[PDB]
Amino acid sequence: MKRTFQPNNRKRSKVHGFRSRMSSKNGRLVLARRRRKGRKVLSA
Amino acid sequence: TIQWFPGHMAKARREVTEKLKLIDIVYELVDARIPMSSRNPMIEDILKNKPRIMLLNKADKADAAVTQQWKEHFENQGIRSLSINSVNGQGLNQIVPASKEILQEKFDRMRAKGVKPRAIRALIIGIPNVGKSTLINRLAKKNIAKTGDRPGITTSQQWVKVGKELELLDTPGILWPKFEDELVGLRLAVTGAIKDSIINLQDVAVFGLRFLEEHYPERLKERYGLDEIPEDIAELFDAIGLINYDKTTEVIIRDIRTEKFGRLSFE
Amino acid sequence: TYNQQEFVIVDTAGMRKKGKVYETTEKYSVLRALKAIDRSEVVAVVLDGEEGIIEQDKRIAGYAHEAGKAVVIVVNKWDAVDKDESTMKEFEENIRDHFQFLDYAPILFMSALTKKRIHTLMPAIIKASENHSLRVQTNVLNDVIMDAVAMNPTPSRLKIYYATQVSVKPPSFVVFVNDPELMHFSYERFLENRIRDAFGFEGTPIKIFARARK
Amino acid sequence: AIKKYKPTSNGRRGMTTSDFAEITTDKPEKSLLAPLHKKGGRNNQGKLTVRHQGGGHKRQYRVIDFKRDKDGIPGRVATVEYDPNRSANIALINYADGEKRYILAPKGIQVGTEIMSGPEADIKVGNALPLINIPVGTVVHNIELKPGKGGQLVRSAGTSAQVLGKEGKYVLVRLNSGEVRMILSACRASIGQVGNEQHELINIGKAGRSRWKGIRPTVRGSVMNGFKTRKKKNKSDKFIVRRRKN
RNA sequence: UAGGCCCAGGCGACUGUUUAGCAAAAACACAGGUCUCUGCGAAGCCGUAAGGCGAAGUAUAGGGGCUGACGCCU
RNA sequence: UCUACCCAUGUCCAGGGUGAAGUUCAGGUAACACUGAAUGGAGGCCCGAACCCACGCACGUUGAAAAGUGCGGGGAUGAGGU
Ligand SMILES: Nc1nc2c(ncn2[C@@H]2O[C@H](COP(=O)(O)OP(=O)(O)NP(=O)(O)O)[C@@H](O)[C@H]2O)c(=O)[nH]1
Repeated sequence: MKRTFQPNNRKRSKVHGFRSRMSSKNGRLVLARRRRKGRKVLSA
Repeated sequence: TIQWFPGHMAKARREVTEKLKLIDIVYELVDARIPMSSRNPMIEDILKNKPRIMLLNKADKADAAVTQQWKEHFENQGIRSLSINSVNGQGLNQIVPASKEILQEKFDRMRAKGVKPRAIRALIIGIPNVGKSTLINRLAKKNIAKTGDRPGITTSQQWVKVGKELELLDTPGILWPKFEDELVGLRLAVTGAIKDSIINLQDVAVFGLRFLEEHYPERLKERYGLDEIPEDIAELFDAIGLINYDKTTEVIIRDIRTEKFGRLSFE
Repeated sequence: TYNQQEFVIVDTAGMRKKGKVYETTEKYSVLRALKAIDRSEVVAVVLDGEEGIIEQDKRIAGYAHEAGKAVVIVVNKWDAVDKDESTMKEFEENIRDHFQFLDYAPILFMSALTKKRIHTLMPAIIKASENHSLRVQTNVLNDVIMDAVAMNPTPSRLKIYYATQVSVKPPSFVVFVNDPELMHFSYERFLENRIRDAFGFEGTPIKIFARARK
Repeated sequence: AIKKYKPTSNGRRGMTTSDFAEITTDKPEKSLLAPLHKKGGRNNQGKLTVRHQGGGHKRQYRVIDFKRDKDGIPGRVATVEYDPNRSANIALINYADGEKRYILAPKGIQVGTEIMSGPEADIKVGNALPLINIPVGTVVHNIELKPGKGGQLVRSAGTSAQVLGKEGKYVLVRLNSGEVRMILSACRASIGQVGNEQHELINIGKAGRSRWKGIRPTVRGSVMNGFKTRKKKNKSDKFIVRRRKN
């Protein structure tokens, strides 16, 4: 049976990428929160 | 011989007895081709102190003269009788007035007692494979009951409210637990009303052939593309063809119930 | 006096919605109008024929029904809308669809401006006068009860033991049962229809009370 | 006219098809073509607004000419072709000037006929004239509403209108649906009744043919567990003479 | 490695679609029939609005209901 | 990125059957519609592999597997699968 995760590099960058986050306001808020916590990796 | 008597037949008697009080009038369906043998003394013993009318359904398949004579015999016997065709309403219009005339005594007594007239409660009873449900469907114009071309279709009694005028009770067919006269059993098996997988079809075919030879020799002569009246049965059986040695018995009984022959009656 | 019979007639200045009646104590008259119903025993509800059935009309008819008084639904001003065949049934059927809670009330049509069929109002009134005050025999009433429950043996199981009448107006009836909790509003309404069909009981509400095994 | 298939299968019982007896070519003209993609009843937000739509064979738009306005320059009908977008057939015209166009095909057009549109054009099938010039009693189609636009009314398959009166600065016309209304007298219209008149007798005959045409199944609202809607102060009500009470 | 066959009754005209993971059916859809609204910035819908679908289509054409092949009764 | 529906572009379906329209000769005729003969290759047509489903039975149920396996079964040029 097909499991729910079928990896693909293009869609991952198009949806959870840095520029997609920076395009809208809520993505910028997400980036700000992740910077505040101090996570080593942010966006995707 | 013929013994068919399942448990739902036994339960039907008890249910009818337990719901006897509500009944106002009874319709007793009787086949026209065999008016005397189709009566059920077992259910008649339970049924007393109740007015009733004899109905002759499937009247298109029987000879008119013998049916009318039997109608006279029932009439002067001391009971009302009528001839009806269920599939196409022939005498269905003249039963509501008869019921009204019969029950008028209690109706006027109740009216003078100080209540509004109410609906007539009727119970339909008879042997299986007779128009016990087709008649109800025609009367109600609704096609509410289940009908089939084999005995034993319905299994439980049911109330049907035809307008504000009639309350009909239906009932599965009932047969007496043990037969006594083999000729009556043979006639019943010929007309249907039996599962046909419990009986011997060869004897039924023999009875049919001998009755035909005795009564309608011309109809036996025309038959189906053959003209002979020998002493045995194997002459007619092998008309149109290893061929079925005696399975053609079914053929003999197949057409007759569908009136491939002309109208006839056994009385 | 009408047909060698005396009568009393009262007007009530109309009734409007409770929410928008925030007047300067001029709505104090509505209390007077409500009082007349208590002293009256036949209620005539009037609807306009030019206008359709308004929601407030159903509410007003509720007060009369809850007071246990005979009701005769009346419509006026047919001179406005068309008088034709099957225009009789357009509002005759529509009223039944909307005014379900009262079905015993007879329906009368008359226009006061042109004085059409005005004299037919009283024939309705006198008939309704009797039914609001009527008693049925105790023997007969009981005999009808178990006929209804026999054809509908779906009341553990609720048991019916007795039935009789208490009041003349409106006709109250009490049935002795093993427990009145088993009584269902669907079944209670069922008993009323059979009683309303056994006899006339036209143009008057009916109330049924239930008593325990005692 | 109408062809009936023989019942060689359960799905062909009663299916009927057209005859295509008025088609002279099978290839369109590259010049008068344009792309046309399919929408599924969605809109600029992507949400569904119209149900029972979507799917079907691909199509290409043909640029019809509902405005005419090419006065003088007599044209000759070159071919009559089938169009998938509408319910009628179209006709290609090689104008003597040189430019080719597409028009709706009125009933009775033969190849080689000479057509002409303008105030001086005569009364015959295929011509286009202002409503002022055409006389009473004629049957016209491709009615215009306001001068300068193109053929708003009565241009489906086998539909026609009629001219009744010539009241000043207007014209009384009766439409296909028994409507009677006035139209500005400076508008244009084309003579004749639209062809392919037997289009309404075609039996689809199968569940998949409607799928080909682009219609999706419809579910009854019961298992989904006479009020006039025309505006009551709408403009152009002063122009409606006789209502569509049918 | 390759079709078991023959009779009699219901139900649904047929091919298809459904409760991923208990119910594949007589349930849904379907071709046909019928009622109702709509004269074009149409009627209906999505959006606070701008802006769109219907459609670049015009009553033999589009929305919304009810039934459900085709032969003999309504 | 699983599943529901839609949009734009690609791609897949071993073999074998039945024989519609149309066309030609032609009893028939004055010629038909109807005989037959030849040609023709239509179908939400038939049997059946790849592919897609999931009707019956058995096993497994701290399983090889948090929906599988084995033997039978349905569709298989289309309202198809991907
Ligand atoms: N020719 C003819 N056939 C009739 C007549 N009445 C009933 N039938 C046939 O009888 C069959 C239905 O009989 P039915 O009334 O259901 O018999 P039943 O007594 O109800 N059997 P059960 O009680 O077990 O349901 C059908 O085949 C119907 O055609 C009639 O008057 N004439």
